[PDB]
Amino acid sequence: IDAVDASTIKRVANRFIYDKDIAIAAMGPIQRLPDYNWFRRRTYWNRY
Amino acid sequence: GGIFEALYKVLMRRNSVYVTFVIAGAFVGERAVDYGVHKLWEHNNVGKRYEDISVLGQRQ
Amino acid sequence: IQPTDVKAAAMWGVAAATGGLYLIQPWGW
Repeated sequence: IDAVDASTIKRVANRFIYDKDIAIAAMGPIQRLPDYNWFRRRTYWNRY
Repeated sequence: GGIFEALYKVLMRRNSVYVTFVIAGAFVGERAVDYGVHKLWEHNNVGKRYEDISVLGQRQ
Repeated sequence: IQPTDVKAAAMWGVAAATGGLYLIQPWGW
């Protein structure tokens, strides 16, 4: 556990999170929840 | 298909390198197309340029 | 912080070599 430092976090985050596909399931009054292209685009930051 | 992961491997996980590639790639492409228009032109018109005038130097 | 430093530097060397890319124009390379 303590062999996981700040550099280990970024390397596993780039393997699993950064610019990857997602899966969504929603239920209820969900007409104001954003759509799939809104969510897929925000898996990366076009600013850094 | 292995060039497609390898070209994304190196350059754009970043957003300032990317702006290098679209500005500096706008140049090698603009010179690759200005070169080909300037050689298809002087191949359709042989004997019609200004330096192909037989009496150029001599008016007197 | 320190990422935003260098990430200020990478595209600060884009302007330099993007306005060094619209006016003086060594064009064979």
